[PDB]
Amino acid sequence: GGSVRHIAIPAHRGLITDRNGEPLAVSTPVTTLWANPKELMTAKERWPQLAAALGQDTKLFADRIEQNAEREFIYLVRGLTPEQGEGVIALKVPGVYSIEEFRRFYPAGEVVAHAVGFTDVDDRGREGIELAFDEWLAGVPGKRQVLKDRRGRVIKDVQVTKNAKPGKTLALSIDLRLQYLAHRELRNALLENGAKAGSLVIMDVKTGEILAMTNQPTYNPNNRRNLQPAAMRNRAMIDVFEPGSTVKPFSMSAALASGRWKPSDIVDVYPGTLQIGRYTIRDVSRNSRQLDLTGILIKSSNVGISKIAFDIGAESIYSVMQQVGLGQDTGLGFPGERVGNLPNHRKWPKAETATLAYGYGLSVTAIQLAHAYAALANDGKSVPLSMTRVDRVPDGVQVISPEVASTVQGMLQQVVEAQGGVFRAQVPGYHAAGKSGTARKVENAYRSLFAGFAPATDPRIAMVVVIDEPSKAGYFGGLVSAPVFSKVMAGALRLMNVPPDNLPTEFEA
Ligand SMILES: *C(=O)[C@@H](NC(=O)/C(=N\OC(C)(C)C(=O)O)c1csc(N)n1)[C@@H]1N=C(C(=O)O)C(=C)CS1
Repeated sequence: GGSVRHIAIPAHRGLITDRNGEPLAVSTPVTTLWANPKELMTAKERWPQLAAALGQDTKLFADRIEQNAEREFIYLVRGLTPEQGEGVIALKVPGVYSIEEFRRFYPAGEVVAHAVGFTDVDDRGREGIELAFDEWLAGVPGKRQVLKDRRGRVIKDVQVTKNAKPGKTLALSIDLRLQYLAHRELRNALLENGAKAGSLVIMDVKTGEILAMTNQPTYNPNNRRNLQPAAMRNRAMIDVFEPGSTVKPFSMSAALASGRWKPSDIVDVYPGTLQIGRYTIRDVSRNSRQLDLTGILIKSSNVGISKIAFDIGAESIYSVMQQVGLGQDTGLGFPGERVGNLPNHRKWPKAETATLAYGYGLSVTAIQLAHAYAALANDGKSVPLSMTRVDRVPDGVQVISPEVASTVQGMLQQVVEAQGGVFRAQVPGYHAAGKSGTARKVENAYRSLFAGFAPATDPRIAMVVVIDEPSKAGYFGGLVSAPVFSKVMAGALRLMNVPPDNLPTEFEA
């Protein structure tokens, strides 16, 4: 008797590690109890003890078997241990079977949840890297021939028709050591400032690798019960924000490349406002008259960068921001990753020219902002982004001339180190460079920004800190986000064994 059939052989999903082999997503065995209701219907006397062993009410269990009597497979319980999936088998109930199946476990939990994502109950990638690289990780199921009786019970294992092929190991660009550091410090900053959310991205300016990518709020992917959908957002890639003052270095790059501006050139920003018809550009610090181009960045003068933009024209500024990737497709293919928006016009009036120049009305992601600062730090050369470990670095694209990029770098080192600058971004033992931003959202709500890189002498790491809606008295990016940059950069440089470059001169010793 019986009918010849073919069942599948599940394939083992590939391991995801960090760049150094630390496990991030591992498919490990769990014991699962299943039943063939067609066989169970022949052993009704065994049902009550089976229900009791499974923690089910006898009536509800009997009803469930009756309501599935025409199926040949139902799950009884999933995710037990081999010891537990034997105490039920010890009842020797016909139609009850125990199997070992592989299910994802995430050893770092909430720390890398947004990057890694997760799989569904069938071990298929559903979010994050698990989805983006599902074909790589999934493998290919096998198949084997069986003989099944009239109730669907496998009577004979005949022969394997096709072997299963396991999925492939995938090493991410993430450095788990930096990820933990970034995760902890971003969390600390949210509580320090009573903020609603935040992101922090760390990039290797030489290889394009995303070394760390963390957000708050986050979630435990090992316990996705009653989860908030907002807690699962990889904000660094799928949320957009106005970068504000953090794009002024790119406006400055266009100014320097125009041949009309040098760093020691002077702009008059008195009295701290500039009327453009019915629109008024305003500075926070309004006790300045003449400022040089570095002072414009140190004071973060919207007036100053606006007058420069009028002189060189918006088109030159738009082109730099486009070339460094702001509002442009990263090409990475992360699920839900946003392109943002760099607004364009046929003709640029003064209002649109100024707002472009100081980052108002633009939409970027944290990844884009970090990649743009990586290109600035890398002497103007943009190495393509990667979420996976890069062994052979692809050729970069020269997006800012090396001379202009070097000059802007030095200016941003002064933003961090000069008198009146963003001193909380200073990294002990190293020269650091960057730019703060503070964006008013549409009571006033704010987004606090800092973007930078280090060491200034030979840049290695670019970093972006975004703090969404700090609720304490402090909200400027130089107060809220810069100290996070300092702590995380200091730890990252130490972990990567980068030599300290802030050493005394011969006369300052
Ligand atoms: C750069 O980001 C500048 N920011 C702004 O002009 C914006 N808002 O300014 C404040 C004072 C927060 C306002 O309430 O108007 C802005 C840009 S895009 C958007 N939606 N709002 C200057 N940046 C800093 C800094 O962090 O370095 C300052 C100290 C002065 S404002």
